Amino acid sequence: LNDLLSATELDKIRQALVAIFTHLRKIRNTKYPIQRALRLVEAISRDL
Amino acid sequence: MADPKYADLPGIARNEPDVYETSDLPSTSVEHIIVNP
Amino acid sequence: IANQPVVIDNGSGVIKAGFAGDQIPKYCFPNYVGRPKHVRVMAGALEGDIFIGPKAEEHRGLLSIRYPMEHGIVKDWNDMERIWQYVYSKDQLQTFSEEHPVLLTEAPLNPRKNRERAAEVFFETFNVPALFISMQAVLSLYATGRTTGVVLDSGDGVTHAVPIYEGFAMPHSIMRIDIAGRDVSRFLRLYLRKEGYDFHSSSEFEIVKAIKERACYLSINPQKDETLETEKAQYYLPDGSTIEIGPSRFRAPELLFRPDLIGEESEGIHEVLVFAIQKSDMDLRRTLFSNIVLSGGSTLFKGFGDRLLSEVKKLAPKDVKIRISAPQERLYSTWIGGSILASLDTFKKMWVSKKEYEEDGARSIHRKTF
Amino acid sequence: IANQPVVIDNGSGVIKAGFAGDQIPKYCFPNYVGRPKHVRVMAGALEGDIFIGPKAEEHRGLLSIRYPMEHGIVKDWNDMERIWQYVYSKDQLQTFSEEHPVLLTEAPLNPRKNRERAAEVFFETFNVPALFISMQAVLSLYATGRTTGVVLDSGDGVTHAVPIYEGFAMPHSIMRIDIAGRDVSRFLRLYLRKEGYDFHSSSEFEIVKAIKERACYLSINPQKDETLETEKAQYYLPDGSTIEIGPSRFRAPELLFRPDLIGEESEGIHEVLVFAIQKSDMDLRRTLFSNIVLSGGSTLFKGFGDRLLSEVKKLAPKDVKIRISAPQERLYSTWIGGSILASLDTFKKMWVSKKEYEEDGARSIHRKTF
Ligand SMILES: Nc1ncnc2c1ncn2[C@@H]1O[C@H](COP(=O)(O)OP(=O)(O)O)[C@@H](O)[C@H]1O
Ligand SMILES: Nc1ncnc2c1ncn2[C@@H]1O[C@H](COP(=O)(O)OP(=O)(O)O)[C@@H](O)[C@H]1O
Repeated sequence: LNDLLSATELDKIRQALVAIFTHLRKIRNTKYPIQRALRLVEAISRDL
Repeated sequence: MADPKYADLPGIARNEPDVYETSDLPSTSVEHIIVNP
Repeated sequence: IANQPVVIDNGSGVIKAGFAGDQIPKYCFPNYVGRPKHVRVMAGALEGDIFIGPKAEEHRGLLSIRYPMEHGIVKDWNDMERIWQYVYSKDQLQTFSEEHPVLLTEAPLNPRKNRERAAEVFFETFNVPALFISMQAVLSLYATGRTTGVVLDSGDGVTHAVPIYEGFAMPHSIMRIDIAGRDVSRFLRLYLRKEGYDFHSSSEFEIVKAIKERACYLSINPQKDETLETEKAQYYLPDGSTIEIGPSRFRAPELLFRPDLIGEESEGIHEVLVFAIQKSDMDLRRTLFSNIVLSGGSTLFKGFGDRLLSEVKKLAPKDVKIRISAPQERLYSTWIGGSILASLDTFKKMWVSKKEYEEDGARSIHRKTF
Repeated sequence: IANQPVVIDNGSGVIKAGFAGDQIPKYCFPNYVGRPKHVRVMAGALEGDIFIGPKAEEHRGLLSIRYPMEHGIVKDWNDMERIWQYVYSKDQLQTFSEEHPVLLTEAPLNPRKNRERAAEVFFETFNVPALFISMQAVLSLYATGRTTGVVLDSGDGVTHAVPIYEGFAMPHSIMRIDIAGRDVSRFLRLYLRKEGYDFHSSSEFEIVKAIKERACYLSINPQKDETLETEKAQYYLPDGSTIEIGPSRFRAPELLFRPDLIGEESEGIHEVLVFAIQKSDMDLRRTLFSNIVLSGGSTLFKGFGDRLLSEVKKLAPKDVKIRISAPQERLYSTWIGGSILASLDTFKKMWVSKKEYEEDGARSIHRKTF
């Protein structure tokens, strides 16, 4: 998330989001609430 | 503690032990050579 | 409410009660029924026609005694109503049937109809915010602080042993004998006329209870004490007379170990408990040899423990160390364990709304107790 | 780039593990999960319901054991993940998983689906950097440091014979038998009911397994040894009970060479073993005469290799000197051999990165199989 905290341009921002998504792959290993996950989805939407 | 609690009601194992008990009492060697000649 | 739910030591012989956090069941009294034996005519006498308290067990010759509990199970629900009214007396509570949750006790292997009947009264007569009933065995280990162990209660309703592995009960391994000290008193009455003693009254029965709890004791040697030349000590009767004793002072409690003498087919409390042990795992019994818990008022006897130990010695396995506890309060401890349970915020499943009972009934409680 | 790998010597009965370059497997715990039989309504006891190891062996009573793996083919793959998660326990690892190379074990004559699903676990649920597992017999040879050899493992119910020439196995001369101590103990249970005894519980059966491992050996001439009378030196249970023996001490382990007597079209370890030897080179058998690798812990028997020498004389060649290698860390031999391999800079060529799995996965499994 520090990448978006220090996000500068489209390429860096976009690729940072890509790395973010790859880290988001941990759901199969966490089991976190679907609704809270959706909260995070739109949270990232607001952040973006 | 429950000392005054014991003073109130009479169900206490007075002058008696609370515990009873049944007392005490006193490689793989290798080289299995089938020397066939 | 932010205060103490009603803790009731639903006692077989003697029922007690109090509240959460407290260590004194403030009110203790036997499970009898006190109505009168005669009719007052004189203007200015005592009235009520239904008595509890000391006045009831004062004028025994004037008050008809009717014990309403049978094998730990009452069938005189009207008397239970009146009993709970006495529980609600100004001498006791001055409260309502809605201000606190109700905790009562039980014994297993009973008809669910009892639980039905019970809750029916508890909610048709009362408007209890939360009702719960369970086994004192859990409460017993709570009093001992343990987790596992086998507890045998000896009340005047039913004597039953429960093996316990951290609360994970084994319903296929619990034993329950329906004997009481009441029968031993009756048996004593048999010894009375054997020795020529004319006693048949209900008032006399309580005197025999005093004899039981005082003049009787336990003879450790089974048949060696059976052949002892008695001396027939004499007990000075409270009214002012005196009567001999004889060897019967220890003979009668042996019927609890030889029920076949009266005709009841069983195997003796000791062997019955051993059979309960036999209805379990193999090496977990080894723990139970150390885990021996005593309970019930019908355990207070001079010679009780060591004799029972000898019984166990005959029932002992091949060279296994055995530890036997003996709590002081073999009855009160259960009430205190109930006070501990009532002092829990994790009583969530146990507190049940009255509306829920209206919706389902005792079955809803059966799901919780099962 | 990698970290210190961990060799996981998967014994068919007991899995073992430990970091690279070491001499003793760090962990040694079996392959089964228990779940409690009895439940409770009591508040304050244990939790978990899934235990492996001293927790399970501790309270065997309710935890009903179930072996998830059968001949490598496990059916509780999800539970194996939980098992490996237990390998990542606080008492076990406290390390990470997606940042370290590892090493498990692999026996031959298996469906590829197992390896496929294994890669799915370690590279879908995990993100292990690089990992490659191969044939266990080579690890035993690493422990020997001897080019050619006839490895014969001994799992719980799994056995296989493999000849290897300087790091080269014989795919057309490698055999396998689907049994070891598993049905031997089951057959002992058969003997138990043959003389009236049942040990139907899972834990009870493992106790029987321990008894087998505790008192069993090999006889000389089975039908001729049957002519005597077994005095049956009774052992006494942890429960404290009589334990007879019967021919079990010598007859029951020889079931391996009598599969027809147990119902299986098979011949014998040594039989099919020497047959594959006959399928090998006319010259390499000479080398294998001294190169007889014994492995697997099921092999613990009095005169084990000696009766095997008798089997050698049964399958005698045309008078050529033979020699057997019988070490004492046969189970550990594979773990230590992996540790040797794990202590090699040659794993660079012997590995498969996770990136390779990302690229192909299944194709990397098929193509880069060995
Ligand atoms: N001091 C005593 N000695 C022997 N027995 C006793 C004593 N006090 C009470 N009891 C026995 O306890 C029984 C009363 O049942 P109890 O143990 O009170 O069960 P509960 O508390 O569940 O009513 C009676 O049979 C009586 O004989
Ligand atoms: N005293 C003994 N006699 C025979 N076998 C034994 C003895 N003690 C342990 N074992 C065996 O050790 C073996 C270890 O098997 P396992 O770990 O499954 O081997 P592998 O690593 O070949 O799969 C088990 O099969 C068990 O039966």
